[PDB]
Amino acid sequence: NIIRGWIFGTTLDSKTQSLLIVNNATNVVIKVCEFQFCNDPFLGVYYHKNNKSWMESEFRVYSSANNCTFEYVSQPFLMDLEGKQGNFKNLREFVFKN
Amino acid sequence: QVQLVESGGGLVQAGGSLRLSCAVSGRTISTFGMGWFRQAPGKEREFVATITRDEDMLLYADSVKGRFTISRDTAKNMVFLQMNSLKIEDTALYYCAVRRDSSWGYSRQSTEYDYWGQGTQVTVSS
Amino acid sequence: DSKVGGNYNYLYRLFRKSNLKPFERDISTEIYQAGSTPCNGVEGFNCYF
Amino acid sequence: ATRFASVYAWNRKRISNCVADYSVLYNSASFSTFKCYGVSPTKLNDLCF
Repeated sequence: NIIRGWIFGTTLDSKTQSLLIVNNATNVVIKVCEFQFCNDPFLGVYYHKNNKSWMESEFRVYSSANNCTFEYVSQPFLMDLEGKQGNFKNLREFVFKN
Repeated sequence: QVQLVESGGGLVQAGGSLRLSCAVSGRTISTFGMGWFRQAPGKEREFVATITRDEDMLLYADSVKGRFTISRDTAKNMVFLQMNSLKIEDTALYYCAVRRDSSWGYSRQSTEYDYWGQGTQVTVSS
Repeated sequence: DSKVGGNYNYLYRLFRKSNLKPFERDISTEIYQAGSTPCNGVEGFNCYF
Repeated sequence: ATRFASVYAWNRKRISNCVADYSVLYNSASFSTFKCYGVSPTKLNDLCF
Protein backbone atom coordinates (compact mmCIF):
# COMPACT_ATOMS: atom_id res chain seq x y z
CA ASN A 1 0.00 0.00 0.00
CA ILE A 2 1.29 3.43 -1.05
CA ILE A 3 -1.78 5.66 -1.45
CA ARG A 4 -2.77 6.28 2.17
CA GLY A 5 -5.74 8.59 1.64
CA TRP A 6 -7.35 11.43 -0.27
CA ILE A 7 -7.97 15.16 0.16
CA PHE A 8 -11.24 16.92 -0.68
CA GLY A 9 -12.00 20.62 -0.62
CA THR A 10 -12.51 23.82 -2.59
CA THR A 11 -9.60 26.13 -1.71
CA LEU A 12 -7.35 23.43 -0.19
CA ASP A 13 -6.26 25.81 2.59
CA SER A 14 -7.41 27.18 5.94
CA LYS A 15 -10.00 29.41 4.23
CA THR A 16 -12.60 26.62 4.02
CA GLN A 17 -13.33 23.33 5.76
CA SER A 18 -11.85 20.40 3.82
CA LEU A 19 -12.46 16.69 4.33
CA LEU A 20 -9.28 14.74 5.06
CA ILE A 21 -9.04 10.95 4.69
CA VAL A 22 -5.83 9.16 5.67
CA ASN A 23 -4.82 5.58 6.46
CA ASN A 24 -2.21 4.03 8.74
CA ALA A 25 -1.25 0.68 10.26
CA THR A 26 -3.70 0.99 13.19
CA ASN A 27 -6.99 2.52 11.99
CA VAL A 28 -8.49 4.58 9.16
CA VAL A 29 -8.55 8.21 10.28
CA ILE A 30 -11.13 10.61 8.84
CA LYS A 31 -11.28 14.21 10.05
CA VAL A 32 -12.74 17.53 8.88
CA CYS A 33 -10.60 20.60 9.58
CA GLU A 34 -9.43 23.81 7.90
CA PHE A 35 -6.19 22.09 6.96
CA GLN A 36 -3.50 24.18 5.26
CA PHE A 37 -2.75 21.53 2.67
CA CYS A 38 0.79 21.58 1.33
CA ASN A 39 1.46 21.83 -2.40
CA ASP A 40 2.83 18.25 -2.38
CA PRO A 41 1.11 16.38 0.47
CA PHE A 42 2.41 12.96 1.49
CA LEU A 43 3.26 10.79 4.50
CA GLY A 44 6.85 10.59 5.69
CA VAL A 45 7.78 6.92 6.17
CA TYR A 46 11.33 5.74 6.89
CA TYR A 47 12.93 2.46 7.89
CA HIS A 48 13.27 1.95 11.63
CA LYS A 49 16.74 2.27 13.11
CA ASN A 50 16.64 -1.19 14.71
CA ASN A 51 13.25 -2.79 14.04
CA LYS A 52 14.02 -2.61 10.28
CA SER A 53 10.31 -1.95 9.58
CA TRP A 54 8.70 1.08 7.99
CA MET A 55 8.07 3.88 10.49
CA GLU A 56 6.29 7.20 10.08
CA SER A 57 8.35 10.35 10.63
CA GLU A 58 6.38 13.41 9.45
CA PHE A 59 2.77 13.88 8.34
CA ARG A 60 3.57 16.26 5.49
CA VAL A 61 -0.06 16.76 4.42
CA TYR A 62 -0.78 20.10 6.11
CA SER A 63 0.78 22.71 8.37
CA SER A 64 -2.11 23.92 10.56
CA ALA A 65 -5.84 23.43 11.11
CA ASN A 66 -6.99 26.23 13.45
CA ASN A 67 -10.43 24.60 13.64
CA CYS A 68 -12.04 21.22 14.33
CA THR A 69 -15.45 20.08 13.08
CA PHE A 70 -15.54 16.27 12.87
CA GLU A 71 -13.52 13.12 13.56
CA TYR A 72 -14.21 9.46 12.80
CA VAL A 73 -12.34 6.15 12.98
CA SER A 74 -12.80 2.83 11.21
CA GLN A 75 -11.12 -0.55 11.01
CA PRO A 76 -8.19 -0.79 8.55
CA PHE A 77 -8.78 -2.19 5.08
CA LEU A 78 -6.51 -4.84 3.56
CA MET A 79 -2.91 -4.41 4.73
CA ASP A 80 0.20 -4.84 2.60
CA LEU A 81 3.21 -3.26 4.31
CA GLU A 82 6.31 -4.90 2.80
CA GLY A 83 6.47 -5.34 -0.96
CA LYS A 84 6.33 -8.98 -2.04
CA GLN A 85 5.53 -11.07 -5.11
CA GLY A 86 5.61 -9.75 -8.67
CA ASN A 87 1.88 -9.10 -8.93
CA PHE A 88 -0.44 -6.20 -8.10
CA LYS A 89 -3.14 -8.44 -6.60
CA ASN A 90 -3.95 -5.81 -3.93
CA LEU A 91 -6.56 -3.99 -6.00
CA ARG A 92 -8.72 -1.38 -4.26
CA GLU A 93 -11.55 0.62 -5.83
CA PHE A 94 -13.28 3.66 -4.34
CA VAL A 95 -16.13 5.94 -5.42
CA PHE A 96 -16.77 9.39 -3.96
CA LYS A 97 -19.73 11.73 -4.36
CA ASN A 98 -21.18 14.75 -2.54
CA GLN B 1 -49.04 47.35 44.08
CA VAL B 2 -51.45 44.91 42.46
CA GLN B 3 -51.15 41.22 43.29
CA LEU B 4 -52.00 38.10 41.31
CA VAL B 5 -55.15 36.23 42.37
CA GLU B 6 -55.02 32.44 42.66
CA SER B 7 -57.51 29.88 43.92
CA GLY B 8 -57.13 29.12 47.62
CA GLY B 9 -55.45 31.44 50.11
CA GLY B 10 -55.92 31.87 53.82
CA LEU B 11 -55.22 29.24 56.43
CA VAL B 12 -54.83 25.71 55.04
CA GLN B 13 -55.12 22.61 57.21
CA ALA B 14 -51.91 20.60 57.43
CA GLY B 15 -51.91 17.36 55.46
CA GLY B 16 -54.94 18.37 53.40
CA SER B 17 -55.49 18.93 49.69
CA LEU B 18 -56.00 22.15 47.75
CA ARG B 19 -56.21 23.37 44.16
CA LEU B 20 -54.09 26.15 42.64
CA SER B 21 -55.57 27.86 39.57
CA CYS B 22 -54.84 31.28 38.11
CA ALA B 23 -57.63 33.86 38.08
CA VAL B 24 -56.19 36.74 36.03
CA SER B 25 -56.61 36.73 32.26
CA GLY B 26 -54.43 39.65 31.11
CA ARG B 27 -51.28 37.48 31.02
CA THR B 28 -52.34 33.83 31.02
CA ILE B 29 -49.82 31.08 31.70
CA SER B 30 -50.64 29.43 28.36
CA THR B 31 -48.95 32.28 26.48
CA PHE B 32 -45.74 31.75 28.46
CA GLY B 33 -46.31 28.01 28.91
CA MET B 34 -48.33 26.30 31.63
CA GLY B 35 -46.49 26.07 34.94
CA TRP B 36 -46.45 27.08 38.57
CA PHE B 37 -43.91 28.58 40.96
CA ARG B 38 -43.96 29.87 44.53
CA GLN B 39 -41.97 32.52 46.41
CA ALA B 40 -40.87 31.48 49.88
CA PRO B 41 -40.81 34.12 52.64
CA GLY B 42 -38.16 36.73 51.91
CA LYS B 43 -36.81 36.92 48.35
CA GLU B 44 -36.47 33.22 47.49
CA ARG B 45 -37.94 31.73 44.30
CA GLU B 46 -38.59 28.05 43.64
CA PHE B 47 -40.39 25.79 41.18
CA VAL B 48 -43.01 23.19 42.07
CA ALA B 49 -44.13 21.27 38.97
CA THR B 50 -45.66 21.50 35.51
CA ILE B 51 -47.56 19.35 33.01
CA THR B 52 -46.18 18.40 29.59
CA ARG B 53 -48.24 17.78 26.46
CA ASP B 54 -47.14 14.13 26.41
CA GLU B 55 -49.01 13.44 29.69
CA ASP B 56 -46.83 10.35 30.25
CA MET B 57 -44.17 12.07 32.39
CA LEU B 58 -44.57 15.21 34.51
CA LEU B 59 -41.65 17.51 35.31
CA TYR B 60 -41.26 17.12 39.08
CA ALA B 61 -39.29 19.48 41.31
CA ASP B 62 -36.76 17.83 43.61
CA SER B 63 -38.14 19.83 46.54
CA VAL B 64 -41.66 18.43 46.05
CA LYS B 65 -40.82 15.50 43.77
CA GLY B 66 -43.54 12.86 43.88
CA ARG B 67 -45.79 15.00 46.11
CA PHE B 68 -47.81 17.34 43.87
CA THR B 69 -50.10 16.06 41.12
CA ILE B 70 -51.69 17.74 38.10
CA SER B 71 -55.02 16.84 36.51
CA ARG B 72 -55.58 16.91 32.75
CA ASP B 73 -58.68 17.29 30.58
CA THR B 74 -59.16 17.17 26.83
CA ALA B 75 -61.59 20.10 26.44
CA LYS B 76 -61.23 22.06 29.69
CA ASN B 77 -58.33 24.05 28.16
CA MET B 78 -57.02 24.71 31.67
CA VAL B 79 -54.43 23.28 34.06
CA PHE B 80 -55.16 22.72 37.76
CA LEU B 81 -52.40 22.00 40.29
CA GLN B 82 -53.31 19.75 43.22
CA MET B 83 -51.21 19.56 46.39
CA ASN B 84 -50.88 16.46 48.55
CA SER B 85 -49.47 16.06 52.07
CA LEU B 86 -49.13 19.77 52.80
CA LYS B 87 -46.62 20.82 55.46
CA ILE B 88 -45.96 23.94 57.52
CA GLU B 89 -42.96 24.74 55.32
CA ASP B 90 -45.31 25.00 52.31
CA THR B 91 -46.37 28.47 53.53
CA ALA B 92 -45.37 30.72 50.62
CA LEU B 93 -46.86 33.04 48.03
CA TYR B 94 -48.11 31.28 44.89
CA TYR B 95 -47.63 32.93 41.49
CA CYS B 96 -48.91 32.27 37.99
CA ALA B 97 -46.30 31.35 35.38
CA VAL B 98 -45.23 34.64 33.77
CA ARG B 99 -41.96 35.76 32.19
CA ARG B 100 -40.62 39.31 32.13
CA ASP B 101 -39.58 38.72 28.49
CA SER B 102 -41.19 36.95 25.55
CA SER B 103 -40.45 33.22 25.50
CA TRP B 104 -42.16 29.85 25.17
CA GLY B 105 -41.08 26.42 26.37
CA TYR B 106 -40.97 23.92 29.20
CA SER B 107 -38.34 23.97 31.94
CA ARG B 108 -37.68 22.89 35.53
CA GLN B 109 -35.56 25.74 36.90
CA SER B 110 -36.31 27.92 39.92
CA THR B 111 -35.64 31.18 38.05
CA GLU B 112 -37.90 30.20 35.13
CA TYR B 113 -40.57 32.75 36.07
CA ASP B 114 -40.60 35.97 38.08
CA TYR B 115 -42.77 39.07 38.29
CA TRP B 116 -43.04 42.18 40.44
CA GLY B 117 -46.71 41.69 41.30
CA GLN B 118 -47.19 39.64 44.45
CA GLY B 119 -49.07 36.36 44.43
CA THR B 120 -51.80 34.86 46.58
CA GLN B 121 -50.78 34.53 50.22
CA VAL B 122 -51.14 30.94 51.46
CA THR B 123 -50.50 30.05 55.10
CA VAL B 124 -50.15 26.42 56.22
CA SER B 125 -49.89 25.44 59.88
CA SER B 126 -50.80 22.57 62.18
CA ASP C 1 -19.79 31.81 41.89
CA SER C 2 -21.11 33.80 44.87
CA LYS C 3 -17.59 33.95 46.33
CA VAL C 4 -15.13 36.57 45.13
CA GLY C 5 -12.27 35.71 42.79
CA GLY C 6 -14.44 33.97 40.18
CA ASN C 7 -14.51 36.93 37.80
CA TYR C 8 -12.02 35.16 35.51
CA ASN C 9 -14.85 32.99 34.16
CA TYR C 10 -16.56 36.04 32.64
CA LEU C 11 -15.62 36.72 29.01
CA TYR C 12 -17.99 38.26 26.46
CA ARG C 13 -17.89 37.96 22.67
CA LEU C 14 -19.99 38.16 19.52
CA PHE C 15 -21.33 35.43 17.27
CA ARG C 16 -18.95 33.61 14.92
CA LYS C 17 -21.00 34.13 11.75
CA SER C 18 -19.19 33.33 8.51
CA ASN C 19 -19.75 33.15 4.76
CA LEU C 20 -22.24 35.32 2.87
CA LYS C 21 -25.15 33.14 3.98
CA PRO C 22 -26.42 34.45 7.35
CA PHE C 23 -26.31 32.23 10.44
CA GLU C 24 -23.37 30.00 9.50
CA ARG C 25 -20.64 28.87 11.88
CA ASP C 26 -17.00 29.81 11.40
CA ILE C 27 -15.97 28.03 8.20
CA SER C 28 -13.17 30.15 6.69
CA THR C 29 -11.12 31.07 9.79
CA GLU C 30 -12.39 34.63 10.09
CA ILE C 31 -11.06 37.36 12.40
CA TYR C 32 -12.76 37.74 15.78
CA GLN C 33 -12.26 40.07 18.75
CA ALA C 34 -12.98 39.88 22.48
CA GLY C 35 -13.84 42.18 25.35
CA SER C 36 -16.96 44.28 25.75
CA THR C 37 -19.25 44.27 22.71
CA PRO C 38 -22.57 46.00 21.97
CA CYS C 39 -25.62 44.62 23.76
CA ASN C 40 -29.01 45.69 25.11
CA GLY C 41 -30.06 45.91 28.73
CA VAL C 42 -30.51 48.08 31.81
CA GLU C 43 -27.74 50.11 33.48
CA GLY C 44 -26.69 47.23 35.71
CA PHE C 45 -25.05 43.81 35.44
CA ASN C 46 -24.63 43.71 31.65
CA CYS C 47 -22.01 43.27 28.94
CA TYR C 48 -20.89 46.92 28.98
CA PHE C 49 -20.27 46.81 32.77
CA ALA D 1 -17.64 18.25 32.31
CA THR D 2 -16.25 21.37 34.00
CA ARG D 3 -13.91 22.29 31.12
CA PHE D 4 -16.28 24.99 29.82
CA ALA D 5 -15.91 27.14 32.95
CA SER D 6 -16.21 30.30 30.85
CA VAL D 7 -18.38 31.88 28.15
CA TYR D 8 -15.92 32.35 25.26
CA ALA D 9 -15.19 28.68 24.48
CA TRP D 10 -18.67 27.43 23.48
CA ASN D 11 -17.02 24.02 22.91
CA ARG D 12 -17.57 24.31 19.12
CA LYS D 13 -18.89 20.74 18.95
CA ARG D 14 -21.16 18.81 16.58
CA ILE D 15 -22.97 15.47 16.94
CA SER D 16 -22.97 12.89 14.15
CA ASN D 17 -25.51 10.41 15.55
CA CYS D 18 -27.50 10.59 18.80
CA VAL D 19 -29.78 7.59 19.33
CA ALA D 20 -29.95 7.68 23.14
CA ASP D 21 -33.51 7.18 24.36
CA TYR D 22 -34.85 9.60 26.96
CA SER D 23 -36.12 6.80 29.23
CA VAL D 24 -32.57 5.39 29.53
CA LEU D 25 -31.88 8.04 32.20
CA TYR D 26 -33.87 5.90 34.66
CA ASN D 27 -31.31 3.05 34.54
CA SER D 28 -29.74 4.03 37.87
CA ALA D 29 -28.34 7.21 36.29
CA SER D 30 -28.03 10.50 38.19
CA PHE D 31 -28.44 12.87 35.23
CA SER D 32 -30.90 15.75 35.49
CA THR D 33 -33.97 15.53 33.28
CA PHE D 34 -33.64 17.43 30.01
CA LYS D 35 -35.54 20.72 29.73
CA CYS D 36 -36.33 22.04 26.25
CA TYR D 37 -37.53 25.46 25.12
CA GLY D 38 -39.81 25.71 22.09
CA VAL D 39 -40.50 21.95 22.07
CA SER D 40 -41.62 19.39 24.62
CA PRO D 41 -38.74 17.49 26.27
CA THR D 42 -39.72 14.13 24.77
CA LYS D 43 -39.39 15.49 21.22
CA LEU D 44 -35.71 14.52 21.35
CA ASN D 45 -36.80 10.87 21.51
CA ASP D 46 -39.70 11.37 19.06
CA LEU D 47 -38.60 13.43 16.04
CA CYS D 48 -35.42 14.52 14.28
CA PHE D 49 -33.64 17.88 14.19
